[PDB]
Amino acid sequence: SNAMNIQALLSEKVSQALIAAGAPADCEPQVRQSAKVQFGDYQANGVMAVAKKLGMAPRQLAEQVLSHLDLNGIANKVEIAGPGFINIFLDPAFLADNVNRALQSE
Repeated sequence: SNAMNIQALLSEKVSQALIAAGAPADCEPQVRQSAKVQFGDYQANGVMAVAKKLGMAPRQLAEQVLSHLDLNGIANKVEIAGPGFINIFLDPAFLADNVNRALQSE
């Protein structure tokens, strides 16, 4: 009944989906708090570097990562923007629960 670190969780999961799509095991998803509210809560910005190393189009890779990424229960919406940014909008019930877990015992 212990809370997660959301950014670290998203990083782990984007990292795995990148690896399933062909990324090196030590690839960096570059998950950061979204730059603007219209880009969700977090963005994964590391697809373009991976795509280049792998010699492929970054939007093509991004779509591949999404086919491996399962954020049901966690994100209400996962969108691809520009040259393969991944924009993640959290489930409000997930956030509220995670925060209730963190403060449980308060």
